[PDB]
Amino acid sequence: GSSLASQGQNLSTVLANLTPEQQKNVLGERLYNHIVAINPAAAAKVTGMLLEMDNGEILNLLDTPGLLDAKVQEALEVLNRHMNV
Repeated sequence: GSSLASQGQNLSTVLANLTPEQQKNVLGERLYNHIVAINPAAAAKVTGMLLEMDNGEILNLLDTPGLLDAKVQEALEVLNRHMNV
């Protein structure tokens, strides 16, 4: 009756469950910066879109060459001329 399970600080272990949520956020912030100074007219696309079909997959390995390469090219190739998905 008045003897339920002994739970401590469940909420504390709830924040630790936000790894892919926070990471995604940081990635973008740190992303736009890599390209902002390099390819300003793409960062917005690279950061927002980032997770694209092709250029996206690679993104999994946020690198200086690949990323900055498949980011600026793809961003400049498609540009804001986006519409569908």
